[PDB]
Amino acid sequence: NVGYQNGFTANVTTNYSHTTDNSTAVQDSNGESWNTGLSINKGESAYIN
Amino acid sequence: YPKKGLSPLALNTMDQFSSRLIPINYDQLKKLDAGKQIKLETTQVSGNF
Repeated sequence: NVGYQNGFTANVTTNYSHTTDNSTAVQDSNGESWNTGLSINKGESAYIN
Repeated sequence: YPKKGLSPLALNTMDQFSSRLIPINYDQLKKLDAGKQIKLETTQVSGNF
């Protein structure tokens, strides 16, 4: 927010996972979506590597 | 063992080291259709100090 009303000057999170936990960020998207180059219907699967 | 803020484990996933999954017949399923819940029990653990 804007103000703090007292001498805290810090903010508290809601999640404190350590640095052993990272969220990888996809990039080079270019608008071309995930179900575009590969055909997936309502009940199909796709494998990860 | 998965700490607070992390994902739970899986049990008997389909892999190299696995087992046959656990079957429910019809009558136990109809009892589960009532308000009768499943109790987990631990026999003994084997550890070190």
